[PDB]
Amino acid sequence: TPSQKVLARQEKIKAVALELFLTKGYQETSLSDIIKLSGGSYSNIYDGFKSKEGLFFEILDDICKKHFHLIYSKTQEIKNGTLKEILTSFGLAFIEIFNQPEAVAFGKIIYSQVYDKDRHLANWIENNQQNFSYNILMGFFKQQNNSYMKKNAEKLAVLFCTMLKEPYHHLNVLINAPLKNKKEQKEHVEFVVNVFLNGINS
Amino acid sequence: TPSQKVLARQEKIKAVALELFLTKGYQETSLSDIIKLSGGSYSNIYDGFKSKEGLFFEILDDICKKHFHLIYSKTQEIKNGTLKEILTSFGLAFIEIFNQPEAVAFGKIIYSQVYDKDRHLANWIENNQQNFSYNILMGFFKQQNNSYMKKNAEKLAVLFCTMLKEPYHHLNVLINAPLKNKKEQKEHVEFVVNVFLNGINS
Repeated sequence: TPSQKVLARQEKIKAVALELFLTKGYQETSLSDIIKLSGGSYSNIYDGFKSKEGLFFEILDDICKKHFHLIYSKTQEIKNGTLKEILTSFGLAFIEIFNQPEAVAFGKIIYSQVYDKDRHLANWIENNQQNFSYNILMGFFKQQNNSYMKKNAEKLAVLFCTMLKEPYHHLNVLINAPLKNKKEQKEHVEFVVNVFLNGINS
Repeated sequence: TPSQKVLARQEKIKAVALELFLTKGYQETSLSDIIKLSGGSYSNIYDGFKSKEGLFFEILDDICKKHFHLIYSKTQEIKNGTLKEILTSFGLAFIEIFNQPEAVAFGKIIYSQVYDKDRHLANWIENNQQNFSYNILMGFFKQQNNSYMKKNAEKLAVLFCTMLKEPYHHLNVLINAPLKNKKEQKEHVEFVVNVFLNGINS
C-alpha cells in the first residue's frame, strides 16, 4: 500500500526531528540536519515538513491528539456522576500531562519562538482551537442545566485549566522548577476543584 | 553630590538599553550597542550592567517596584472593607498593568531567555520573590480570621493572580493576542472574584 508507505515515511522524519530536538537542541538543529539523518526518506515532502518549525508542530499535533483522547477516555467513563467528580477526573489527567519532563521540553520550544516572523505559532493555535483539551470541559458545562454554566462554558473551561496548569508550568519552562509528584498533583486538583465549585468563603 | 551623579549616570545606561530593546529589538541589541550610545557614561560599571541580560533585569526591578507600590496604594486606602472589595481593588490594578503594550514587550524578552545558560532569569525570580505583587494579597489573607486563609495564604494569593493574568498574558506574548479594554478588564475581575469567593455552584 502506497498510502501506508507515505505515512510510515512521514513518521520517520518526525522521529528524526524529535530525536534531534532532544539530543542536539531545537535552536541548534536546522532543516538540513533533519534531511540528512532521514536519509532517502525525506524527498522535499509537501506539508509543514518544509521547515524545522512546521516539523515541530506536526509532532505537536500528534501529542495534542493523544492528550485529547486520553483525558476524554478518563472523563467519558464517568458520564453519570457529579460536576465535582468529572472535574477531578479531568483535573488528574490534565495535571499528570504537564508534570512530565516532555511537556517542559516542548514548552521551551514554544517559548523560544516568541520572536518568529513567519508566525508558525500563531497559525497553529488559531487553526487547532477545537483540538485543545479545554473543549472537553466546555461540553460538560453546556450539558448542565445551569444558565450561567451554559453561556460561560468556554470561559469557565479555560479558567479551570489555567488554575491547574499555571503558573507552575510557566515556572517549569522558564527557570526549571521541580515537577509535582502524583501526591502533590492530587493535592492541587482537590484544592482547585474546591475553590472553583464552592469558593473561598467557607 | 557624587552619589547623585552615580544614580543619574546609572539611569542613563538603563534608558539607553530600554530604548534599544524597543527600537532595535532585544535579541538584535548587544552590550557594545549599549556602551557606545551611552557615550562616556558607562565606565564598565559594576552591577548587573556587565551584560545585556542583567541590564534588562535592572530595568525590570524598577518596573516591579513601581507596580508593587501602585497596587499597594490602591488597596491600602480600603483597609476596612470586605474581602470582596480588596480583591476587586487589587484585581483592577493587577489587570490594568498586564493589559498595556509594555507588559507584552517585556514578556517577549523573558520568554526568549528560555535557553539561557547563565541563568539570569532563574537568579532574578529566586532572589526577588518578596518584591512580587502577590505578596500584597498574602498579607490580607493572613490578617483574616479564617484558618484556611491563613495557612494557604501564599497559594491563594498566587491562585487569584493567575486567574486574572493567565492565559491571556500568555497569549498576548506568544501570538500577539489583543489586549483587554478597561470595560473588558472590569468584566473579567468581577468574573474571577465571584468564582474565587462564592464558587461556581450558584
